[PDB]
Amino acid sequence: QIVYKPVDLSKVTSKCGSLGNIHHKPGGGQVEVKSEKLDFKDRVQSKIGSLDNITHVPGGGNKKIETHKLTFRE
Amino acid sequence: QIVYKPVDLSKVTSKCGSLGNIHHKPGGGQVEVKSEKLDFKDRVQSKIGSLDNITHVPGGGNKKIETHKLTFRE
Amino acid sequence: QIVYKPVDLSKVTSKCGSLGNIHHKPGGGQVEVKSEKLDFKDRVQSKIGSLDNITHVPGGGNKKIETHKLTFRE
Amino acid sequence: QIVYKPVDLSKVTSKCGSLGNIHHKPGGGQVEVKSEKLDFKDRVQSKIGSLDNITHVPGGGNKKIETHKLTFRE
Amino acid sequence: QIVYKPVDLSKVTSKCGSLGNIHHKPGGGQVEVKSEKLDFKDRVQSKIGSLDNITHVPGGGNKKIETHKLTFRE
Amino acid sequence: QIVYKPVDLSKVTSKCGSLGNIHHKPGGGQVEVKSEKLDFKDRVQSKIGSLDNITHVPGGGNKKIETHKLTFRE
Repeated sequence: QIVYKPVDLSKVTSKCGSLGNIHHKPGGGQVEVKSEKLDFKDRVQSKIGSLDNITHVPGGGNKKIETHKLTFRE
Repeated sequence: QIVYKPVDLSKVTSKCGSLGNIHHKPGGGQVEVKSEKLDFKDRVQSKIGSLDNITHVPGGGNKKIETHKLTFRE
Repeated sequence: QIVYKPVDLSKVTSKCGSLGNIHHKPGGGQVEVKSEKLDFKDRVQSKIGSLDNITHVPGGGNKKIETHKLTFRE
Repeated sequence: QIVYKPVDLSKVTSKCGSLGNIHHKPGGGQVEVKSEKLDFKDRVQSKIGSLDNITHVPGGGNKKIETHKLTFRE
Repeated sequence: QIVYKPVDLSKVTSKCGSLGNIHHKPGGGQVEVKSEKLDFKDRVQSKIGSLDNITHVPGGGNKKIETHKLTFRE
Repeated sequence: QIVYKPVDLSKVTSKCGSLGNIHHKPGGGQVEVKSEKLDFKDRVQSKIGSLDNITHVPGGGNKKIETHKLTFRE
């Protein structure tokens, strides 16, 4: 006889009274990338020559990440 | 006999009273990328030569990610 | 006997009282990408030479992602 | 007797065998000017809040600036 | 008797065999000017809040600036 | 008797075999100017809050600046 029975009552929470004056003012920039040959093979994630500006202001940014297994000889 | 019964009553939650004055003002930029040959093979994610501006302001940005398995060889 | 019966009553939720004054003002930009030959094969995602502006302001951006398996000799 | 007789045989000259490969690539920009009240009076030259790009490529840009007076009790 | 007779036989000159490969690539930028009340009066030259890019490539940029007076009380 | 008779045989010159590979690549920047009240009066030259890029490549940049006077009280 085999049993898998985790029991979860968990809480992942936030309370913000007001999320206010966020100012993002990037002053430009210069990016130069040089290469000859690019090979990418199998599951590569690649980012070349970028001038990216991100403002990310979630009213709550909460992550719950879980993984569960019951495995017989994987 | 085999049993799989994870039990979940969990909460991933937010409360924001007001989400307000987000200003995003990128000042331009310059990007120059050089190459000759690109090969990409199998599951590649690729980003070359970019000037991307993102504003992301969700009233709640909460993420729950789960994975469950009951496996006899994989 | 084999049984798979995970039980989920879980909540992924938000409340934002007001979602307000988002200002996005990109100041232009310059992007120059050079290459000669591109090969892309099997499940590739590619983004080459871009000047992209995204405003994303969901009143709730909550994400729940699940995967389940009951697997016999994959 | 009064005699004003200046003599000019002078030369202001150039040769360029060729005037060639000139690249101007401004990467954008952001300008913000704030004020309430403007009182420009008498012979004012003014520029406010500008993002100007000039390419100026004269095959000869030679300047002679000259000025003569014969003046009795100005 | 008064005799004003300056004599000019002078030269202001150039030779360039070629005037070639010139790149101007400004990477953007951010300018913020704040004020309340501006009172420019009498012969003012003014520039406020500028992001200006100039390329100036004359095949000859030779300047002669001259000035003559014969004055009996200014 | 008065005799004003300067004589000028002068030369201001240049020779360049070629005027070649010139790169100007400003990497952006940030300028913030704050003030309340501005009172420019009489012959002012003024610059406030500037992010200016100049490339200046004259095939010859030669200046002659001259001044002649015969004056009975200026």
